[PDB]
Order: sequence, then C-alpha cells, then structure tokens
Amino acid sequence: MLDAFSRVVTNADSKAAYVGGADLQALKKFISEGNKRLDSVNSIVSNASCIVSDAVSGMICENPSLISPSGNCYTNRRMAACLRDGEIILRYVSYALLSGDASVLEDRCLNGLKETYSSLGVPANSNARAVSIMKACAVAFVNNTASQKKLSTPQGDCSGLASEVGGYFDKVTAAIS
Amino acid sequence: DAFSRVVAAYVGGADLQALKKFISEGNKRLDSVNSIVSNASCIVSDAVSGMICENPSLISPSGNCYTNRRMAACLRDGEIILRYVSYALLSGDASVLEDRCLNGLKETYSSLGVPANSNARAVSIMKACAVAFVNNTASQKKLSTPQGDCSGLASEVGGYFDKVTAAIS
Amino acid sequence: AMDKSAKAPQITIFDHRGCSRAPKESTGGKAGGQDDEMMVKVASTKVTVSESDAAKKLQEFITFEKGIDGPFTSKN
Amino acid sequence: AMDKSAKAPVITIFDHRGCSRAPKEYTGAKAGGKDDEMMVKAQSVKIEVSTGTAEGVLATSLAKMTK
Ligand SMILES: *C(=C)C1=C(C)C(=O)N/C1=C\c1[nH]c(/C=C2\N=C(C[C@H]3NC(=O)C(C=C)=C3C)C(C)=C2CCC(=O)O)c(CCC(=O)O)c1C
Ligand SMILES: *C(=C)C1=C(C)C(=O)N/C1=C\c1[nH]c(/C=C2\N=C(C[C@H]3NC(=O)C(C=C)=C3C)C(C)=C2CCC(=O)O)c(CCC(=O)O)c1C
Ligand SMILES: *C(=C)C1=C(C)[C@@H](Cc2[nH]c(/C=C3N=C(/C=C4\NC(=O)[C@H](C)[C@H]4[C@@H](*)C)C(C)=C\3CCC(=O)O)c(CCC(=O)O)c2C)NC1=O
Ligand SMILES: *C(=C)C1=C(C)[C@@H](Cc2[nH]c(/C=C3N=C(/C=C4\NC(=O)[C@H](C)[C@H]4[C@@H](*)C)C(C)=C\3CCC(=O)O)c(CCC(=O)O)c2C)NC1=O
Ligand SMILES: *[C@@H](C)[C@H]1/C(=C/C2=NC(=C\c3[nH]c(C[C@H]4NC(=O)C(C=C)=C4C)c(C)c3CCC(=O)O)/C(CCC(=O)O)=C2C)NC(=O)[C@@H]1C
Ligand SMILES: *[C@@H](C)[C@H]1/C(=C/C2=NC(=C\c3[nH]c(C[C@H]4NC(=O)C(C=C)=C4C)c(C)c3CCC(=O)O)/C(CCC(=O)O)=C2C)NC(=O)[C@@H]1C
Ligand SMILES: *[C@H](C)[C@H]1/C(=C/C2=NC(=C\c3[nH]c(C[C@H]4NC(=O)C(C=C)=C4C)c(C)c3CCC(=O)O)/C(CCC(=O)O)=C2C)NC(=O)[C@@H]1C
Ligand SMILES: *[C@H](C)[C@H]1/C(=C/C2=NC(=C\c3[nH]c(C[C@H]4NC(=O)C(C=C)=C4C)c(C)c3CCC(=O)O)/C(CCC(=O)O)=C2C)NC(=O)[C@@H]1C
Ligand SMILES: [Cl-]
Ligand SMILES: [Mg+2]
Ligand SMILES: [Mg+2]
Repeated sequence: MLDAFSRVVTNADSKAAYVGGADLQALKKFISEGNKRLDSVNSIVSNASCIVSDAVSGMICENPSLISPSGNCYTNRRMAACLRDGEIILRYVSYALLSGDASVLEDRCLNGLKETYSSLGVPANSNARAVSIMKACAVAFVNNTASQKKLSTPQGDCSGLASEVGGYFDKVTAAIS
Repeated sequence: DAFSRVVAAYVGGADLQALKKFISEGNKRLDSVNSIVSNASCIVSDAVSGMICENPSLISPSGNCYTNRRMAACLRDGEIILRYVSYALLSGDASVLEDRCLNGLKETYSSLGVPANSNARAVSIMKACAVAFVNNTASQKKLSTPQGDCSGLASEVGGYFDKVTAAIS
Repeated sequence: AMDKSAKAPQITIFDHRGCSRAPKESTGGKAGGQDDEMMVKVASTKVTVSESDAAKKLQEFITFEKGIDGPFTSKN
Repeated sequence: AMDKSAKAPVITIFDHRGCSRAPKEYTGAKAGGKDDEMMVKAQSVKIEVSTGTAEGVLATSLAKMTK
C-alpha cells in the first residue's frame, strides 16, 4: 500500500497527496525498480489523451458500426462516456504500475464492472479491443527502443516494466471480456 | 466554388470526380490532407507540448499560456492555424490562408503580447508533423496507401507553414 | 482580414469505398465508379477549447514527456 | 467495488530536477539530494470528457475508417 494515497484510492476526499523528498526516497525503495517505474508511469499518463483517443478511434475503425445510429458510441454523450471509461481504466492501470500492485485496480475499477457493462449493453468484444490498443500504447512508451536523442529518459532496458504493465491490462481484459 | 462559398459543402460522386480535375494530383492530395486532418489532435498537442517543454516559463505565472483560459486559446489557435494550412493543401492555393488567417494576425498577437518566438516554434513542430504524415513516415502510419512519391505535396504543405511563420515571426 | 471569429475550415475526408452505410449526402449525381463511395466535406465552424480541457492538457504538459516521434529537446 | 462515481486516481509525476520554480507543495522531510526536486502527486478526480473532444474523436474515426 502507498500510505499517503490511502484517501485518494478509496475516494474518501478530493485532496491532493504529495510524495517528495525523503518520502519519495523511501517510496522508491518500497516499490521495486523505483526510478524506472516512475518514468514508466510518467510516459503513460502524460500521453493519456492520445492513448485513449487512439484506442477508441482504432476500436471504431476496425468496427465502424460502433458509431452507426445503433452503435454504442453513437452521439456525443455515448462517445464521451466511452472515452471517459478508457481513461478511467488507463488511470487505474497507471496506479497499479505506480504501486506495483493490482489490488486497487481489481477492487475499485474491475469488481462489478462486467456486470455494469452487461446491464447497459456495452459491447465486450469492442471494449476488449479498446483495452488491447491502450495496452499496446503503454508497452511501446515504456519499452521504447529508439535512440537516446528521442527518449526523455537515460537509455536502458525497461522491458520488465512493460511486461508488468501488460499484465495489468490483461487483468482488465479478463475481467470485462 | 462550393468550398469557396463555405469558407457545409458535401462533395462526393461526380462532384468529387470534378474536384480532382481542378487540383493537381487529386488522389494523392486528398490522401495528404487526410493524413494531417485525421491526426490533427496529436499534431496540435505535440506542438504545444513541445513549445512548452522547450520553454517552461510559458506556463509559469508570467507566461502567456498561464491559466486554463489562456492555454485554451493557445490550443485553439494551433488548431485554427492547422485547419487553414490543411485547407490550403486541399485547395492547392494560399489565398484563403493569407486573407482569412494571416492578414492582421501579427498585429493582433503584438497587441495581446502572444510571444512570437514561442508561436514560431509551435508552428515549426506542426510543420514537421505534417511533413511526416504526408510522406507516411510518422510513428502512426496509414497501412494501405498505394506506394509512390508525395515529396511535391510535402514541399507544398511546407510552403504553407512557412507563410504562417513569415506572417507571425 | 483575420476576422477574430475563431472560425476555420473543418475538413472531413471520407474514403468509404465498400462501406455498407449508403451515401446520401452528395448533390451532383454519379461518376459511375468509386468516386461514388468517397467524399470531401468542408464546413466553416468556430474552433473552441474549454477551460476544463485545457486543464487536462496542462496536467499532461507540465511533466515534460513526449510522444514516440521527434527528438527530446526539453532541458527540464 | 467499482462505485460508479467515474472517479480515478490522477497521478502527476513531477521530475523537476534543475527547475528554477521552487518546490513548496510537499512539506514532509527532506532527502538532501535530487529527491527534493521531484514529487509524485496523486488525487481522486472525477473523470470528465467534453463534447468537443467527443466530436474530435468522431471526426477522426470517420476519416480513418474505410469499410
Ligand atoms: C462504413 C465505413 C460504415 C459502416 C460499416 C457503418 O456501420 N457506418 C459506416 C460509415 C458511416 N458513415 C457515416 C456518416 C457519413 N458519411 C458521409 C459521407 C458519404 N455520404 C455521401 O454522400 C458519400 C459519397 C457520395 C459518402 C462517402 C457523410 C457526409 C456522413 C454524415 C456525417 C457527417 O460527418 O457529415 C457514419 C455516421 C453515422 C451515420 O450517419 O450513418 C458512419 C458510422
Ligand atoms: C521548472 C520545470 C520550471 C520553470 C523554469 C518554470 O518557469 N516553471 C517550472 C515549473 C513549474 N512547476 C509548477 C507547479 C508545481 N510543481 C509541483 C511539484 C514541485 N512541488 C514540490 O513540492 C516538489 C518536490 C518536493 C516539486 C517537484 C507542484 C505540485 C506544482 C503545483 C501544480 C500541480 O499541477 O499540482 C508550475 C505551474 C505554475 C506554478 O505553480 O508555478 C510550473 C510551470
Ligand atoms: C484505424 C484506421 C486505426 C487507428 C486509429 C489506429 C489505432 C491503433 N494504434 C495502435 C498503436 C499505437 N498507438 C500509439 C499512440 C500514440 N503514440 C504517440 O506518440 C501519441 C502520443 C499517441 C496517440 C496517437 C502507440 C504508442 C501505439 C503502439 C505502437 C504501434 O504503433 O503499434 C494500434 C496497434 C494496436 C496493436 O498493436 O494491437 C492500433 C490498432 N490503427 C488503425 O487501424
Ligand atoms: C517535450 C518534452 C517534447 C515534445 C512534446 C516533443 C515535440 C516534438 N515533436 C517533433 C516532431 C514530430 N511529432 C509528431 C507527432 C505525431 N506523430 C504521430 O504519430 C502522432 C499521431 C503525433 C502526435 C505525437 C511527428 C509526426 C513529428 C515528426 C517526426 C518525423 O519527422 O518523422 C519534434 C521535432 C520538430 C522539429 O523537427 O523541428 C519535436 C521537438 N519533443 C520534446 O522534447
Ligand atoms: C523505461 C522506463 C525508460 C528508461 C528509464 C530509465 N530511467 C533512469 C533513471 C532515472 N530516472 C529518474 C526519474 C524518476 N525518479 C523519480 O524519482 C521520478 C519522479 C518522482 C522520476 C520520473 C531518476 C532520478 C533516475 C536516476 C538518475 C539519472 O540517471 O538521471 C534510467 C537509468 C538508471 C537505471 O537504469 O536504473 C533508465 C534506464 N530508459 C529507457 O530507455 C526507457 C525508455
Ligand atoms: C502520399 C500522399 C502517399 C501516397 C499517396 C498515393 N495515393 C494514391 C492513390 C489513390 N488515393 C486514393 C484515395 C483518395 N482519393 C479520394 O477521392 C479520397 C477521398 C475522398 C482519398 C483519400 C485513390 C482513390 C487513389 C487512386 C488509386 C485507387 O484506386 O486506390 C497514389 C497512387 C498514385 C496516383 O493515383 O496518383 C499514391 C502514390 N503514396 C505514398 O506512398 C505516400 C506516402
Ligand atoms: C499558442 C500556440 C500561442 C498562444 C495563443 C493565444 N492566442 C490568444 C488569443 C487570440 N488569438 C486570436 C487569433 C485567432 N482567432 C481567429 O479568429 C483566428 C483566425 C481566423 C486566429 C488564429 C485572437 C483574435 C485572439 C484574441 C481574442 C480571443 O481570445 O479569441 C491568446 C489569449 C491571450 C489573452 O487572452 O491573454 C493566447 C494565449 N499563446 C502562446 O503563448 C502560444 C505561443
Ligand atoms: C468505450 C471503450 C466503450 C463504451 C463505454 C460506455 N460506458 C458507459 C457507461 C458507464 N461506464 C461505467 C463504468 C465507469 N464508471 C466508473 O465509476 C468506473 C470506475 C470506477 C468506470 C470504468 C458506468 C458506471 C457507466 C454507466 C453510468 C455512467 O455513464 O456514468 C456508456 C454509456 C453512457 C451513456 O449512454 O450515457 C458507454 C457508451 N462503449 C463502447 O461502445 C465502448 C466499448
Ligand atoms: Cl506511436
Ligand atoms: Mg485483493
Ligand atoms: Mg523528465
């Protein structure tokens, strides 16, 4: 558990929580791979709008009926809700990657989610493709093998963290598919 | 004439056949336009983000993107500029770009205090984006375009960005 | 002259050859070929960005990360 | 459980080593090194998406789809 974020993760208040200085020094030895882990989270959440929009637009170009008049992304209201869900899921995955634990993702995002989507008729095959595109985006940002000049971080091998974040997306896929 | 009146016009079928007779390289040109327009959100975001990461004082309390109101206007302006450049490439002409976007724009930005070196950098990052999309060498690619050379169209769109740069720098 | 309205050309390119949604918006008849399943739409629309959306973008921008393309040029 | 609030943990990773804007928000103990110039922020925020964003994704999807 990240104790400073206990009220964040239970939605107990809307107050920001801050971990810097000696609290951050200790956080990076509590979690593993601390500097690379925080870099990995940064590269995903700083690109969140594009990851979600590309994933939803990709889900739709593979299955255009989603924005036909009978499709579950038809109208600005439904499209906004779908984009919003994509971001909610991405952000819970980013918190699993920050903390190195899937528990908050499982407990506060996935538990009961499939039953909600079943009640509403939110198409699970399409939802699974949105999640798999978001997964592919996150893995490419974390395990980015371009040259040093194109990277924001000191070059090194982050394939381990890419596999780890991949497994959190797989927990989403198993829960909602 | 239809697009002129507008600038909705819905040009398909025989009207589209006619449209591609009066613009050079019509099929390639519409591929080039779509490669920019369909990716416009990432182009504007990457250009404003890159402007700011090269000069973070733009979002300090004295910077011209400080406050959500100013940032919104800046993101908007990036999109407006990219739309007029895209329409120049669609039409094969700079006249609407010059008349409706650029004429008077520097005077407006000078009165407002919108920083011209920062603005020039946002435009230059959008230019690099658009060149790569036209040539299909951006990181996100279109899969199934007939292979051929669009370096003439990439040069042409580069020239529209350069008109923007010249007008505002 | 730049007229300060924030309106700009909004282009949509539909290369919808083979699309099962039938075309119904063209006005000049048929080419008798694949132009009949494709369209360029141009509108003149005001460009607007909400303040809440700008706040979302600032929360991304302020950490000085980038996309896959381009050199990293930040010094922060 | 998923509580239907549309809230999520918004994480902001501030690695601002070398930054002239002084740290102030974090008031805990100092590390005495580069960790004093870096911070993880997290906040429970209701996630919202605008009509403009939804319209932009719709336009992208129409332009990128084919059949
Ligand atoms: C094929 C791709 C699709 C499948 C499969 C599906 O279920 N929907 C598909 C496409 C689709 N098209 C629209 C809307 C529009 N398409 C056009 C362009 C076509 N109209 C024409 O007249 C011609 C050529 C002569 C075309 C090509 C336009 C103008 C619209 C209206 C929307 C607009 O942006 O102006 C949709 C949206 C839902 C709908 O209207 O059916 C979808 C998903
Ligand atoms: C350096 C990069 C910058 C230059 C140059 C400049 O002009 N502004 C720069 C940075 C800058 N930071 C903020 C805002 C915040 N920074 C933090 C994180 C730091 N606070 C700390 O306590 C520590 C470490 C112990 C940090 C690192 C926080 C939390 C904020 C507040 C905003 C937030 O999003 O929560 C800005 C924004 C304008 C300002 O407040 O100065 C900028 C541009
Ligand atoms: C419809 C024609 C259609 C799409 C829309 C598109 C969707 C799609 N996108 C990927 C993969 C990636 N997208 C990425 C996103 C981004 N990169 C950036 O630099 C910006 C900030 C951000 C927004 C555009 C990334 C990083 C990837 C992964 C790398 C790669 O390109 O694959 C996929 C592939 C998903 C898969 O691997 O399963 C798809 C489907 N494709 C379309 O067909
Ligand atoms: C701040 C840390 C920071 C940035 C932000 C970044 C800015 C930057 N971007 C480029 C160049 C390009 N960006 C592109 C954008 C996109 N490609 C895609 O696939 C997605 C959809 C979209 C959004 C991310 C592209 C296509 C390019 C050109 C790539 C190429 O030529 O192949 C640059 C270079 C600008 C220059 O050449 O003048 C910069 C600096 N860098 C940062 O440090
Ligand atoms: C995969 C994730 C990346 C990659 C990452 C690397 N980062 C390295 C070092 C490093 N990163 C940070 C910043 C980090 N620590 C924090 O405390 C915070 C925020 C609170 C962040 C964002 C630091 C301070 C360091 C160490 C100092 C330095 O070297 O600058 C790193 C090199 C060290 C190591 O291998 O452990 C790597 C490889 N590298 C990549 O190529 C992929 C894309
Ligand atoms: C640079 C832009 C690209 C490149 C482009 C090429 N496109 C070619 C042909 C082609 N493109 C389309 C689609 C286009 N026409 C339309 O009317 C609309 C939408 C309204 C669009 C999006 C068509 C119909 C065709 C003709 C071939 C076909 O039947 O598919 C093309 C071939 C040469 C030519 O036709 O001039 C090229 C070279 N190719 C590249 O490699 C760069 C990246
Ligand atoms: C972003 C890359 C810039 C930035 C831009 C700002 N622009 C601001 C205001 C503004 N911009 C325009 C021109 C715009 N309106 C049009 O109708 C057309 C073209 C047809 C364009 C290109 C106008 C007329 C105005 C003032 C009126 C308005 O706000 O709508 C602006 C707001 C400044 C202020 O309120 O303080 C900003 C921040 N700022 C930057 O730092 C980068 C370089
Ligand atoms: C996008 C990839 C999908 C898609 C999404 C839809 N979701 C809609 C509604 C909906 N989603 C949730 C789950 C969300 N709220 C939470 O609090 C959390 C986690 C903590 C999550 C992940 C709920 C509770 C609801 C119903 C209540 C609500 O909307 O606030 C939705 C319907 C929206 C509407 O009609 O208003 C859609 C369209 N749809 C797709 O086609 C793809 C697969
Ligand atoms: Cl990419
Ligand atoms: Mg458990
Ligand atoms: Mg950094």
